[PDB]
Amino acid sequence: SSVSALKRLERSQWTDKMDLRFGFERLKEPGEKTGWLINMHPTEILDEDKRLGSAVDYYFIQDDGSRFKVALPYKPYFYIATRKGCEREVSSFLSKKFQGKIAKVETVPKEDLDLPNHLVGLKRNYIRLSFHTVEDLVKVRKEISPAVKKNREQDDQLDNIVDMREYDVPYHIRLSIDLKIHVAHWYNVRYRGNAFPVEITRRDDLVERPDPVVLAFAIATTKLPLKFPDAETDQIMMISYMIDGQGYLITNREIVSEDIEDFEFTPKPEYEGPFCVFNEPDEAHLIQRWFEHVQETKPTIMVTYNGDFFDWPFVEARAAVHGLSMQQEIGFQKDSQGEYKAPQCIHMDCLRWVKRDSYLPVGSHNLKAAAKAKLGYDPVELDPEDMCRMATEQPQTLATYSVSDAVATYYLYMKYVHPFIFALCTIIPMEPDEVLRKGSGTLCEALLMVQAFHANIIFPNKQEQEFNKLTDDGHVLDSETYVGGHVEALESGVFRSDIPCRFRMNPAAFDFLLQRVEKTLRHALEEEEKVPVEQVTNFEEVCDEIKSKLASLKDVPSRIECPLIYHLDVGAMYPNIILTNRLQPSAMVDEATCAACDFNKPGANCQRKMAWQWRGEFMPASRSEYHRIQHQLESEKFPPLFPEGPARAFHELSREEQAKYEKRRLADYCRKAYKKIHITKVEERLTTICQRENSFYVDTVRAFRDRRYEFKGLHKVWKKKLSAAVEVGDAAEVKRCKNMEVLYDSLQLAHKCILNSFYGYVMRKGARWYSMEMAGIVCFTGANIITQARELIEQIGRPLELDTDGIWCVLPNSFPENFVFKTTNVKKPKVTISYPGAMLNIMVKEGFTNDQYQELAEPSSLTYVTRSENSIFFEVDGPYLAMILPASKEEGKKLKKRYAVFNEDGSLAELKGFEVKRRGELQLIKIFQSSVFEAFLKGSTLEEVYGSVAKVADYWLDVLYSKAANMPDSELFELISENRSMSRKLEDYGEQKSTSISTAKRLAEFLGDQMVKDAGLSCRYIISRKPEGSPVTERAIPLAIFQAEPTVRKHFLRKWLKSSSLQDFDIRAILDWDYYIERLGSAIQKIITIPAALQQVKNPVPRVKHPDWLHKKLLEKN
DNA sequence: TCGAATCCTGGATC
DNA sequence: TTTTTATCCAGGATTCGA
Ligand code: SF4
Repeated sequence: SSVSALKRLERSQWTDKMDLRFGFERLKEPGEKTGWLINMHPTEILDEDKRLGSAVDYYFIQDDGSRFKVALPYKPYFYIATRKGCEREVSSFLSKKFQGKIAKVETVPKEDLDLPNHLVGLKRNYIRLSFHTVEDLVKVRKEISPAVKKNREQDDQLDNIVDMREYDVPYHIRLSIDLKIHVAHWYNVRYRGNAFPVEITRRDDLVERPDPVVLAFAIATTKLPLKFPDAETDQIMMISYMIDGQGYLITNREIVSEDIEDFEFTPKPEYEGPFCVFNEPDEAHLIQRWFEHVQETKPTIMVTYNGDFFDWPFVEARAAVHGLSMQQEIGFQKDSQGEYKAPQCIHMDCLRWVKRDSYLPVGSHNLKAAAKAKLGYDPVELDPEDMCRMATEQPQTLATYSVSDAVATYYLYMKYVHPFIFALCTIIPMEPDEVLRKGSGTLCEALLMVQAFHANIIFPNKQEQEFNKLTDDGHVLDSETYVGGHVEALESGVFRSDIPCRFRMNPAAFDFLLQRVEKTLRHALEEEEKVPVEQVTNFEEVCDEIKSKLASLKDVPSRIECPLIYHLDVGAMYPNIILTNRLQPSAMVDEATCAACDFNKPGANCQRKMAWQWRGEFMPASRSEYHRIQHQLESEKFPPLFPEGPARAFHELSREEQAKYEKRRLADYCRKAYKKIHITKVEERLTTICQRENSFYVDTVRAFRDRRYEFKGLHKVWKKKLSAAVEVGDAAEVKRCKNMEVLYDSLQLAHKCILNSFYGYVMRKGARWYSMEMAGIVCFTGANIITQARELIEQIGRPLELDTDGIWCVLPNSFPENFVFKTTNVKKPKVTISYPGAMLNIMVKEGFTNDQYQELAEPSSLTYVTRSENSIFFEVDGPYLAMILPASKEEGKKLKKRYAVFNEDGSLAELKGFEVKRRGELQLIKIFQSSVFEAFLKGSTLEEVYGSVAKVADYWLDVLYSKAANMPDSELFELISENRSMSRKLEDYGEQKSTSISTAKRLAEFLGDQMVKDAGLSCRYIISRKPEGSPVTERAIPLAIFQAEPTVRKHFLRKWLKSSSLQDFDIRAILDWDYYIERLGSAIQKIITIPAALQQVKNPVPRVKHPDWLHKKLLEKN
C-alpha cells in the first residue's frame, strides 16, 4: 500500500508545485467565479476519511488572463446482469466478499435493443457496481470476467452472473459525457465548502473567445561533414521563436564569429516579424537564457513542426550534457504513448492536422510547400551543410534565414489550425490534443455514446473478432467483403468546345423527354425552388421553346456539333441514402425475431427488403479434411515464448498462434493436395431492415446536416457584412466582423468533417456499432443510381468518365441548357433553372423514393404514422473549355482517374493522377507532362492541335539524341539523376533484392561500412553503359564518385565498368542513353500518339512506333 | 524458345 | 489504449508449359 499511496500523492504534490509555478492556483475558498475552460486532467484527492478518491482537475482562464483550477470528484461504475431472480443472492455475495472494496450497488432498469419483442415496451434490469477508486474497479473487473465466458459457454453464488457492460469507457470521457461539460465554453462555477461538490454551469450569453499566449520555435544544429547530427558530438547553433507576434533569436558564439545585429523581417505587410537577439558566449548560457526567458512569459500553448521526433529530444539531450533538468525547469516529459506532454500547457504539432485534414498530397507535406500553398509565399532555404561556413564567414545571412522557419510556423498555426481545433472541441467530450491526435472513428464513437447515454441505452460491448469461421458447406472463410463501387474511363483523347464532334442520338429519346417537359419542370420549380407553379407567369413560354428545340433534335439526330461539357454529381450521396432508407447499425434483423414480434400481423408493412453482394474468399479444403488437420495438431508440441521455457501443447497456445499454425499447415497441405490454393465467389443476399426501430442515429445525422447548412448561411451573411465593414474601414468593426466570420467558417468545417466521419466509422473493425450489411447496401444503391444516370445519357449523348459519385459528359450544342422563370413572389422575383438537373432528379425521385418510412406518434399510444421521404438530388457544374484523357498502351485496360480540364479563362481547372503532382520518377518526365498539358490548349483543329503538341516532344527528343551537347555541363546531373532513397536498412530488408540495395552495396564498397550502418539511406544514381547485358538491378552507379577525387574516381570506375580501355570518363559517354529514350518513348506513347491513333489521325511523331497489336488493327483497317 | 501469371517492393490514394 | 488499410499502380524477376 505505502509505495502506491506515497508514489501517487508525491507526484500529485509535485504537479501542484509545477502548475503553481505557472500561476495556476487552486480555488482556495468558497466563492463564485466565471471563466473559459481550457483544459482538464484526472487526479486523485483525499476524502473525509483521508482515503484516496478519484477526481478531475479543470483549468480555467479569465478575461484579464488570470487563471485558476477546480478539482471535482466522481465515483466510476459499471454494469452486470444476472439470471432470473438472482439479484438478491448475487448482491448478498458480492457485498459480503468485496466489503470495503466497492462503494455502492443498486438495481436499475435499462433500455436494451436486443431484447426480443422489446418494441412492446419491455426493458430489462441490470445491477450497478460503483467503486471508490479506479484501481479497485480494475481488480474487481479482473476477478469477475473469468466467470463470464464459461457461463456463456454453458448456454454458484458468483457464477450465476451472466454479462457486463460499459466496463471500459475512459474515466475522463465518462465524466465529460455524464455532466455535459465541454471545452471551449464559458462557465460559471460555485464552491460552497467541503459540504458540497463544486457546482458548474454553462452560460450561453457569452460568445467571443479569449486570447491565449502561444509560442512557436525552431532549432538549428551543428553537424559533422556528411553526417547527421548527434546530441553528444554536436552543439546547438541557433534557437529562434515567436511569442505574441514578437520574435526572438539566440545563437551560439562558439561557431558564430561575431555578434549578430537585430533586424526586422517581413514576408508580407501583414506579417510584422520584429525580432530581438541576445549574444552570449556559449551553448550553456544559451540554454540557460532560453529557460530563464521562457519561465518569464509563462505561455499556455506551444507549437512545433514534427517536434516530438526532432526538436524536443535534441534540446533535452543537450540539457542533460550540462545537467539541466528540463523536466523540472519546463516540465515537459515524454509519455508512455511516446509523445511529449506537460500537465499545464498543450503541445500542438501542425503536422498531425496537415496529415489528416489538409487534403494535400504526399509530396506537398514539406513545411515549405505547405507554407507556400496556405500562406502564399515561400521561405527561402539555406542548406544545413552551409551553416558552419556561413557562421564563420558571414553569419548574418544565416541569422536572416533563421526567421523563415519560425514565422511561417506561427502564422500557419494561428490562421488555419487555431480557430479549427477549438471549434471541433465544442461538440465532443475530448481534450484538444487528444482530439487532434485521435482518429475520426474514435471521434465519432465518442459522439454517438452521448446520444446513446441520453436516450438511456445500454452500450454494446466491443465487437470481439472471430477466426477461422466456416462457411455452412464447411469451407474455411479467409475474408469477407462487400462489392465496392466501380470506376471506368469509357473514352480517350481530346474534347474542345472550339472544335466539332460527331453525334448519333437515338430518335426515341427526344420523344420520351418531349412527352414530359411539364413534369420535368414542375418538379424542379416546386420541390427545389419552393415556389408553387401557381405563382410563375411565363411558364408556358419556356415550355414552348423547350418543346420546339427538342423536336428540332428529333428531326436531325445524327449531326456534327461543337460539344458542351458538363459535370454531374450527387451532393453527399451516402448521408442522403442513409437518411432515405432509415439504415441503422441495429435495424437489420432476420426472421428469428419477426417470427416472435407481436407487430408481425397480416398486412404489417414495417419490413423493408434490400439486396447487397458479398464476395467470399475461402480455402478449398472441406470440413471433414479440416477436422483431420485439427486432430493432427492434438499431438503436436510447440516452442515456448523464450528459449528457457517449456514446450507448449496445442491447447496451451494463444488463439492467434493456433490460427496462424492452422493456416500455415492447411495452406501447405493444400498446395499439393489441390490444384488451386484458394477460391473467390460473389453471392448476393437479401436483408430485412426493420423500419420501426428507434431513430436516434438517423436523427443525429439529420441534425448535423441542417446545422451545417445554417452555419453556411450565417457564414455568407457575415462575410458580406465584413466586406461592408472593410469598405467603411472601422478597425474595431472590421475586427469584430472578421472574428465572426472566422468562428462561423470554423464551425462549418468542423460540422462537415464530423458528418463525413459518420460513413467510415462502421468500417472500423471492433467498433461498438458495427455491421457489414449497411456498408454493402449504401454502396450498391449508389452504383444503381450512377448506372441509371448513365443509361439515360448514353441515348442522349456520350459519357466520358464515370466516378464514385459523378459523371463527366458531352452534350450537343443545340441542347436546352438554362432558363429563367418570372415570379411574383416578394422573396424571389426571377429564378434560374438548369435543364440537365431537372431532367434527372425526376427519374431519381420516381424510382428511388421510399414509401415505408414510419414514425412513432405518441409513446403511450403504440400508434405510428406512415410517411414517405427522399433527399437524393443531382447538381451540375460547368460548362468547361477543354477536357483531355489519356489511353492505356495495353489493349484491354481502361485507366482510372486520369484527366485534365480547363476553365473558359484557360487557367487550369483540374488535373488528376499525373506524376506532375508528385516528385515524378524523373525531372524530364515531370517537365514534359507539364509542358504538353498547356500545349494542348493551343491551335484550332485536331490536326493543328497534335501538329503543335508534337513540337514539345521533338524539343526533348533532340536532347536525348544530342547528349545534352548544348546543356550546361553539370546541369545534366540535376535533370537525369534519380534521387530515390532506400526505405529501410539492409539489416531490415534481409533477403530482398533491388536497385537501391545494389547501389547501397556499391557505395559501401567505396565508403566502407561507415554509412550503410545508417537507416533510410539516401541515393543519387544513374544507369551505366559499359556492363553490357548485365541485369538491370546490377547496373547502377552512385553519383558522388563523379564528384570525388581524381584517382579514386578513375580506380573505382575501372573497377565498376570492367574496363581500363575507356580514356575519357564523362556521364555523356557512360549513360545508357537508350534506356532513358525508351522511357520518354513510353510516357509520350500514352498521351500524344495512342490517343491520336484512337481518333483516326496519323501518327504525329515519326520517331516513335506503335505497339504491335495497335499496328495490326490499324493495318487491318486498310 | 517465348508468352503470360504470380509475387514482390515501393510510392500513393483520398 | 491504440493507428487506414485495401486497393491501385508501376516496374521488375522468376516460374511454368507448349
Ligand atoms: S421489422 Fe417489424 S415485424 Fe419485424 S421484428 Fe421489427 S418491428 Fe417486428
